[PDB]
Amino acid sequence: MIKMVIVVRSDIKMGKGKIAAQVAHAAVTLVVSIINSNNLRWKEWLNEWLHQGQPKIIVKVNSLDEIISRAKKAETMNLPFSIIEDAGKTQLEPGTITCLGIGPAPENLVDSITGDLKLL
Amino acid sequence: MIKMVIVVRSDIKMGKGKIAAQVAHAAVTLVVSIINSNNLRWKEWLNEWLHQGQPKIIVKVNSLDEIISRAKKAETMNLPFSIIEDAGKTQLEPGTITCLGIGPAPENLVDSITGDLKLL
Repeated sequence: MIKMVIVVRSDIKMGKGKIAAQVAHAAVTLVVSIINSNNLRWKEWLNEWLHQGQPKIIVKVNSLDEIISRAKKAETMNLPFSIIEDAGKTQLEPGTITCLGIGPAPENLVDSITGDLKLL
Repeated sequence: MIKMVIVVRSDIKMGKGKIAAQVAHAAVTLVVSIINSNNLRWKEWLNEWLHQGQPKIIVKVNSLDEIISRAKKAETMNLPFSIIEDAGKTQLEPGTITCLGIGPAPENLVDSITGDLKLL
């Protein structure tokens, strides 16, 4: 199964409405970046993901370093990823990294990155 | 200003992660549907929306009837819209309507449909 995983930071303050917007931001940025790419593998995974109902896994981490660690993992393995920063319209200061999107891609491939995280 | 609004049902039990997943589902479905359409106006709005930072307004309604009412208004106004239903992997029964996505579209068109709703 092909899946998309979004890693959300738990150490910053975000209401459920805020969290939903950030996760949606991560997902849209990933999809658009893939469509605008010339990476055939990524496009194949995206098409399958859509056919499978857009399965998503929303997990969390309690530090910025844990997000950077996983983004580097995704990058090294040539997987699609998106680092989302706040637009600073509310509490949070603009530029604050809120979450990381990865995929869509084979879930076992993605698990070699986020298989140890707790669900949000 | 172009905006996307996602109307979430508050009368059904959904936790933080569930809500985030449903909202991301509405957002991605909207974007993909616009990219694959033959609607130039919609595509222009989508492009402007991305350039503007993908602003999203997440509001709530307390009944399914309200969701259908707003979907009807979106449809009559020829705006992109998406009715999202649960995959039934958790508490909720599959097929349960969880939220409605509208847009991206000019702020005034979107607000004429959801401007009276409370933020989630």
